[PDB]
Amino acid sequence: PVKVFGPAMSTNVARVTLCLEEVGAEYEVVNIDFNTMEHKSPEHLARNPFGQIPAFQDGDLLLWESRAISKYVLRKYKTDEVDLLRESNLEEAAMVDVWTEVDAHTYNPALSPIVYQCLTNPMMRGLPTDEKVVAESLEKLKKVLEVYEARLSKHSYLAGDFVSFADLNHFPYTFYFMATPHAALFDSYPHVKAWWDRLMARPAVKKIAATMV
Amino acid sequence: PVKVFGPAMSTNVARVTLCLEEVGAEYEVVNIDFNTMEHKSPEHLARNPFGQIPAFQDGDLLLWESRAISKYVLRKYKTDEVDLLRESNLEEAAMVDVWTEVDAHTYNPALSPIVYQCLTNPMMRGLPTDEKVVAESLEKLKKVLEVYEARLSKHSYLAGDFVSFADLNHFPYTFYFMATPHAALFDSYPHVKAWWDRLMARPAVKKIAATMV
Ligand SMILES: N[C@@H](CCC(=O)N[C@@H](CS)C(=O)NCC(=O)O)C(=O)O
Ligand SMILES: N[C@@H](CCC(=O)N[C@@H](CS)C(=O)NCC(=O)O)C(=O)O
Repeated sequence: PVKVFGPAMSTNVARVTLCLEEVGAEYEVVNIDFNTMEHKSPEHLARNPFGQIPAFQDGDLLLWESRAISKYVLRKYKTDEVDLLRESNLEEAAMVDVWTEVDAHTYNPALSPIVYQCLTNPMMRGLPTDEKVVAESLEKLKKVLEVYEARLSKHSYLAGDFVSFADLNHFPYTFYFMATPHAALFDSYPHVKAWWDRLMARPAVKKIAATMV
Repeated sequence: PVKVFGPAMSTNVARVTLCLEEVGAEYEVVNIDFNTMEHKSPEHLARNPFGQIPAFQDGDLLLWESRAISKYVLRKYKTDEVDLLRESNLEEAAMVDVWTEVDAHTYNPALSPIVYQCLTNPMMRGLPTDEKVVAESLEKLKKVLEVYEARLSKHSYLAGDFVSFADLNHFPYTFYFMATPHAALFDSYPHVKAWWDRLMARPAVKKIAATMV
């Protein structure tokens, strides 16, 4: 098998987790304890020089950074009935690259603060939640989902009329947003709600969402 | 040719600019004025729905997000004497993916604040610079370049013993860091200084660094 280092709870781990469950590869999730500073430990720095989760072992190959790990997985285990990067078609490719990078640079940075603040703060590491920061991040996110509604009224998926890495990347952080009080926000954006429910009801996503409780 | 929308001054534009000058493709840089809010204008939203620079036109193909644009360019114009993504070798590939994503998630976020604050603030948009934020970002960056020195003592480039996209990604923001008072920081990190000067003295980089003044 291949080894994935981090808690399953973790969103950046779920990212990699899912990409394996979509490509029906055999894998083990070796946990890492944050309370024990296991991720700063010397065993882990031999995987990730920056001592963050997740990392990845394929025999004598050692990989960090959830999106580089995911590409690598998807390229390696490419069936004809599962090409979620579309490297054959150069233009389909570009439109997975573009919505992969909307998640990392536009969507996640507007959404991730509402989770952390409404959820990681109180549930983990029990500090309070900042009205100032949740309120701002919502407005920021409302005007971002205006573009998603537009795109997801023309296409069934961000990339085109097919599931891609770009769809999957949006799964882990969005899944935790769905447990905040503000999860009814997506109701107001029906074509995005539609695309959500389409993702939620894949077999692979149905599995991994087990591993997030 | 192909059209790249944004000021050449711009770092995310330089990213795309360079990738074309490395692959000897024919291109025009159509400018966009920030003072006139040209990037929020309706012509531009037809390129980038989020009304940020840069965007990209290859005939009837419209692309945003400097790193997705760059992949697309590099894949498209792939000679045998210029494969800066290494998609043939799956493992070389992964090690361009990993250091591409170190720039976006670890390096840039520690370095970009020292530029913006020491340079964009006073030079552009004339507000002051925050000691609190420059001081912190340096410490953050010193412990990041400790990993770069280690990696660049084993290999000549981040990826392996070859120039890659991962090397190029580090160019634009680092080039502006080189004009702050703190540019002598890299002196303390000789193998990184070495790798810098190796990049600085390519023909393509020698051109694009013209287009950043
Ligand atoms: N953005 C990176 C890293 C994600 C990340 O930093 N993970 C967190 C999980 S809570 C972590 O390890 N934080 C602890 C630390 O960075 O010290 C990726 O692509 O995986
Ligand atoms: N990170 C994105 C976008 C970079 C970006 O946001 N560019 C700036 C250049 S100053 C911009 O357009 N800022 C104005 C705005 O976003 O409103 C990429 O991969 O190109």
